[PDB]
Amino acid sequence: MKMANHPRPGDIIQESLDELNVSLREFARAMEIAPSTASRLLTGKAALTPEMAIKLSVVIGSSPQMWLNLQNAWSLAEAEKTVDVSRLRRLVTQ
Repeated sequence: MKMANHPRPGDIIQESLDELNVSLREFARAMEIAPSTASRLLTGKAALTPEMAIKLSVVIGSSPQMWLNLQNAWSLAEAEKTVDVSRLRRLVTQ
């Protein structure tokens, strides 16, 4: 999968923090999460979960689904490497 148009969830969050002039620990405090948890989220060492999507919607903005959409692109790219659809065919009315 070409990721050219699929930004890293963590990068988008960091980009937002840069525009707001907010530090990692201030972001962590605002999200009521530990600094370590915030770091993993920003660096991508931890996937953006539904729980995090809800918190991000409040603290940063946009909707929980928007944040999950960002993560789905990468989760889909990973799954693609392990899923075999080479023999699958679209079902038609029987």
